[PDB]
Amino acid sequence: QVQLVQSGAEVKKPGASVTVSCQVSGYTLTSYGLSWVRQAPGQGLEWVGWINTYDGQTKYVKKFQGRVTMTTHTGTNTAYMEMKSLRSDDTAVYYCARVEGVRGVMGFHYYPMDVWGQGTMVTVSSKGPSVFPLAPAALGCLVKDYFPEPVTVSWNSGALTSGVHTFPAVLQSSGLYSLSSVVTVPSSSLGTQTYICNVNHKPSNTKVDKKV
Amino acid sequence: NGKLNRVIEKTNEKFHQIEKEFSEVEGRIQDLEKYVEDTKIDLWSYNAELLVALENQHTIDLTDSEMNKLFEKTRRQ
Amino acid sequence: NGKLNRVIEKTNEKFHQIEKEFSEVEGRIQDLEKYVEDTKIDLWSYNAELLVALENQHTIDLTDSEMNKLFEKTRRQ
Amino acid sequence: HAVPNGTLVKTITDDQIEVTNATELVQSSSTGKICNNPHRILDGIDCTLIDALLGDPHCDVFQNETWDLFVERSKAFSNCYPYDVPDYASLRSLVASSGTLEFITEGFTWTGVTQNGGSNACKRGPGSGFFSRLNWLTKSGSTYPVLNVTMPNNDNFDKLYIWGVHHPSTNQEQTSLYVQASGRVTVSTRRSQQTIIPNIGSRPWVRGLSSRISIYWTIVKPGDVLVINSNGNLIAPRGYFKMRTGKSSIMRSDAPIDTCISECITPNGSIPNDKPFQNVNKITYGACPKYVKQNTLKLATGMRNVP
Amino acid sequence: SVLTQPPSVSGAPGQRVTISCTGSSAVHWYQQLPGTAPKLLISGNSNRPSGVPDRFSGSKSGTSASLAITGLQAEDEADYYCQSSVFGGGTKLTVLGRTVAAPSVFIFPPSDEQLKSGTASVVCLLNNFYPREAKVQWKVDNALQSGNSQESVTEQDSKDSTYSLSSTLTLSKADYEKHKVYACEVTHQGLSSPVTKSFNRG
Ligand SMILES: *[C@@H]1O[C@H](CO)[C@@H](O[C@@H]2O[C@H](CO)[C@@H](O[C@@H]3O[C@H](CO[C@H]4O[C@H](CO[C@H]5O[C@H](CO)[C@@H](O)[C@H](O)[C@@H]5O[C@H]5O[C@H](CO)[C@@H](O)[C@H](O)[C@@H]5O)[C@@H](O)[C@H](O[C@H]5O[C@H](CO)[C@@H](O)[C@H](O)[C@@H]5O)[C@@H]4O)[C@@H](O)[C@H](O[C@H]4O[C@H](CO)[C@@H](O)[C@H](O)[C@@H]4O)[C@@H]3O)[C@H](O)[C@H]2NC(C)=O)[C@H](O)[C@H]1NC(C)=O
Ligand SMILES: *[C@@H]1O[C@H](CO)[C@@H](O[C@@H]2O[C@H](CO)[C@@H](O[C@@H]3O[C@H](CO[C@H]4O[C@H](CO)[C@@H](O)[C@H](O)[C@@H]4O)[C@@H](O)[C@H](O[C@H]4O[C@H](CO)[C@@H](O)[C@H](O)[C@@H]4O)[C@@H]3O)[C@H](O)[C@H]2NC(C)=O)[C@H](O)[C@H]1NC(C)=O
Ligand SMILES: *[C@@H]1O[C@H](CO)[C@@H](O[C@@H]2O[C@H](CO)[C@@H](O)[C@H](O)[C@H]2NC(C)=O)[C@H](O)[C@H]1NC(C)=O
Ligand SMILES: *[C@@H]1O[C@H](CO)[C@@H](O)[C@H](O)[C@H]1NC(C)=O
Ligand SMILES: *[C@@H]1O[C@H](CO)[C@@H](O)[C@H](O)[C@H]1NC(C)=O
Repeated sequence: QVQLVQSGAEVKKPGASVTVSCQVSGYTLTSYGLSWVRQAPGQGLEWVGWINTYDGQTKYVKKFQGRVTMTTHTGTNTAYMEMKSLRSDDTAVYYCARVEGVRGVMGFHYYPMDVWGQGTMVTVSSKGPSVFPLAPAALGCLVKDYFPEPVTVSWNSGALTSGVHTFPAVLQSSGLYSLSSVVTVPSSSLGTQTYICNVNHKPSNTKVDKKV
Repeated sequence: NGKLNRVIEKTNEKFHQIEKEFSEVEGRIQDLEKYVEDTKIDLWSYNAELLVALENQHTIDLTDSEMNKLFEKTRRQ
Repeated sequence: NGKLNRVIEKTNEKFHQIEKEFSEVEGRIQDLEKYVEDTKIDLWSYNAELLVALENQHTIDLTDSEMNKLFEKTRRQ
Repeated sequence: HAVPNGTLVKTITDDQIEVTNATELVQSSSTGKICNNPHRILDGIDCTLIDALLGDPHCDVFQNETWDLFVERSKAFSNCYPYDVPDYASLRSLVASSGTLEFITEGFTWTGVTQNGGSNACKRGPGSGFFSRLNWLTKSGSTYPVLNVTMPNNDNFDKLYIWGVHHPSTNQEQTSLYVQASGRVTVSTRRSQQTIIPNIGSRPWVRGLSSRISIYWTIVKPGDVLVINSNGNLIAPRGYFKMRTGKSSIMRSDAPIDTCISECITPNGSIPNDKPFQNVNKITYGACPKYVKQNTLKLATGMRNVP
Repeated sequence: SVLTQPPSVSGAPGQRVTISCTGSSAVHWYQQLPGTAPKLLISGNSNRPSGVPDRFSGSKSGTSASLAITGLQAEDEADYYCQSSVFGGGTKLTVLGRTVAAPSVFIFPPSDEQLKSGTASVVCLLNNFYPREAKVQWKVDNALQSGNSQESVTEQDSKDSTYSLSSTLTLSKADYEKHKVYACEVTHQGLSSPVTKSFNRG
């Protein structure tokens, strides 16, 4: 079995530096080059760089030149990618992937990334999810302007499970996520009583409940 | 044309040679192999440099003489 | 000036090499090291000799042509 | 005649002089792939040359192979009994130069020992196995006779015999496999002999074992005789590898093999040999340009450029 | 070397799926299951790696590679990327249920706190509509609307097996107070006639 085990999730502050480690197992690290691929939450994969173990020559994207450094600790079969001068846009999952060619050629030109690590969620931001009501049938809660994606919305945590719809978050030119959760209500029940929606945002550590 | 055919007759055809990359450290024999390869590379680099310089010198001398001769003859005519 | 800058680009920088002086007699490996060093020395001595000869030849040819040209032009004037 | 833009070359008496047209003499770029013609390339996937030689299970596809250049990938690994080759480089070099893994099985008469010994670290199929080209002789019943066998070389080609000595980890294992407390192996010919005294000692844990195999080779010239005399710890050969002479060689490169025509193969791929000098790599195979340190050498192909 | 491919392919289990990446210059096909590391499934250009069922296949034309999935099911549905270094835009694979229904349209006016923010984003919802192909257009005083509506569609319901969409568009407060009426219509495949629901700020 060939396995790549990555570090734990990191929570940082803008302008700081983070170090993600990738521990290989089941093969010798110097036999394969190691590519690093990021994925902003819901933005598709983006190639970050490539470390050639056994000779240490690197190759990064121009977007990351200077602010990303990849090294290989051969003693522990570990590989480190450190990012300095973190920004808010760098919040993403990072994967280390195994590439074949180290000697003679740059591997990623001709070979795929056959084995991937589980990836670490490096989140450099914090933003509270602003909550707005949506009333006119149906009624909903609009969550707006929160950077890290994982956010859950319930209704009294035990009241509504049927008729509720959780639209996946959507981007914004400001780089902030927003979604909505609307539930149908009987026309009689809308004027008699209203419900309260609970929005939980672990990376921002924000738990806000709002009615209608 | 290529002009180097006369000096270097062809690309000589070598099949099996010594190791030129080593993983560990052996000692005497590895140092000897490294020294032999480095000596060969330095000598061939020097030979290439000198050959290019000589060919360039003779080519420019010849073309310069031809240009000057043709200029004189055309001017006289 | 020095004029050899073009042919020999610089003094290449060698740090660790084989042993070139031996106390006892070993056999195969010592003979190989002696042979390699002698081969390198002979080839570099020949290269130095030929390079000096070529540079001298071209320098004297050039200066002789310049002297003759200037003599002819001054005589014609 | 003159041209608008010109190329700067270097002569005996000039560092830089502009000329009308100038060509390059140093091939400094590679296609990145190894052309599979005309040289018979053998791509070694996950198999080193020695592993295919010994008969590592996941290398069984390489049996009886021949090549003009064995490309040995950097991803290669061993997945059999942990072995060790004293003078590994020499054995690899001569096997690669021979250019064939053609193995002829010979009839060896091992009397009083249990042949086809195997281990769980080298799993062939579902069960325990061993190198396909070696024979692990263990005690039969409760005795281990002093094996003394011979094979004459009556053919007119060299024979290559690959044998080995088994170093156990513990004295208990030594006496359980070979009743002698400390045996030895002696493989000899008319002109030379080679004797090994197996040692007993724990070694770094590799693939679940502390014991090792030491792999030795013996070349029997035509008209010569092989005599194997052992009293324990012998990994006998099963036959001989047909040695040869040719233009065969080996190369360590991760370049992918490609369908094309090229004569010069470097670890960076196949390169054209039109230019006389190359700067790609100093390891070459075939009719290759001579390696040089310079990355550019301009040859003037025109008159001095005076625009 | 930009890579392009046709996104958001929707299909029920058990038929053909084709994705086409047009490399402009070795393209390999990776699959990312939701909340899981991407997995290689097409090496080289048409080779399959170990553990990948032979349902997947690749085909290369002159400069366009195409990945075909046969007899797909739940685990075959994920996001798919083509790689050559540069990645593809991504194509999502979603299950489809076989049931037809009409959209139910609602319009929700912006909240007052949203108004004081200055980004008066207003939302129109279409609940339990089928199929996926249902374009939605906003009418701004009966005029064309574009460049500001973000649409988000819920995946297939567990039992209802239908779709629900929300389109939100935001505008500066300096220009929001200038229209005062907005409509959200659907060019539904099931329903040819668009449904108009307007609201006046009063
Ligand atoms: C054709 O293919 C060949 C084969 O791949 C290509 O050769 C490679 O080309 C690249 C790019 O030109 C070279 O990388 C450059 O290296 C310089 C300095 O390199 C020096 O060190 C090299 C590596 O040394 C490590 O590895 C060797 C072998 O493994 C080992 O013996 C050493 O001890 C050392 O080991 C250390 O690292 C290991 C891996 O992490 C650890 O395990 C270990 O513990 C040690 O920590 C060395 O190879 C190199 O050259 C030597 O060897 C060549 C023969 O290849 C020989 O000609 C030389 O004379 C030397 O003897 C040097 O000693 C590095 O500074 C460069 O960095 C540039 O770029 C970075 C960012 O990109 C910048 O930050 C830098 O400032 C700089 O601009 C670059 O990485 C590579 O060394 C070379 N060789 C190999 C084996 O890869 C060739 O390029 C191809 N050509 C074409 C046309 O395709
Ligand atoms: C002479 O001295 C040497 C060195 O001290 C001793 O060699 C050690 O011997 C012990 C047992 O005899 C070995 O222990 C075994 O190590 C195996 C390798 O473990 C490494 O790798 C795994 C991952 O594969 C790591 O998790 C682990 O931390 C190590 O890094 C283990 O796989 C073995 O486990 C088996 O046995 C244990 C016993 O409890 C079971 O629990 C397991 O389930 C499994 O069945 C075992 O732990 C050790 O590796 C040897 N070291 C070296 C360097 O070789 C000699 O034993 C000693 N001899 C004498 C006669 O004194
Ligand atoms: C300089 O000389 C080279 C060498 O012939 C010329 O390159 C060739 O040009 C012809 C044009 O008729 C092409 O058909 C060949 O394929 C070229 N060969 C190579 C190797 O490039 C080049 O055109 C000349 N340049 C000038 C300005 O005269
Ligand atoms: C050719 O000449 C132009 C100007 O006439 C110059 O800009 C250019 O660098 C020259 N070389 C090439 C290869 O175009
Ligand atoms: C290899 O070749 C020899 C003779 O050339 C033959 O006896 C043997 O059976 C062959 N082995 C395989 C696996 O083909």
